[PDB]
Amino acid sequence: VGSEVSDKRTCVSLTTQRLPVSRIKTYTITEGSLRAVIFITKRGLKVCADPQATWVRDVVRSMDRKSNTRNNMIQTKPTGTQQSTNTAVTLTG
Repeated sequence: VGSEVSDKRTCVSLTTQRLPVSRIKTYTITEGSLRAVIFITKRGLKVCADPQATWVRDVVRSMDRKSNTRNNMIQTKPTGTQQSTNTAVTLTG
């Protein structure tokens, strides 16, 4: 009827809704216990699906092209640190 988490982050079930890539924007596939394919739509609705589906793998292939130059064709440059060394050796005598 009404309450919190009406959409959630991940999704609800696994597939069950073959959405057209045209209706999808970007996708996210995990390797962890999740190991699920997340499909994000231009509407902001993200759903998960099993990568065991060929139709999914097929759509995933396109999805890349759909969000080839939009998904995140960038990689910020974080900071690190630095290092150095010294020596000391003079002729003998």
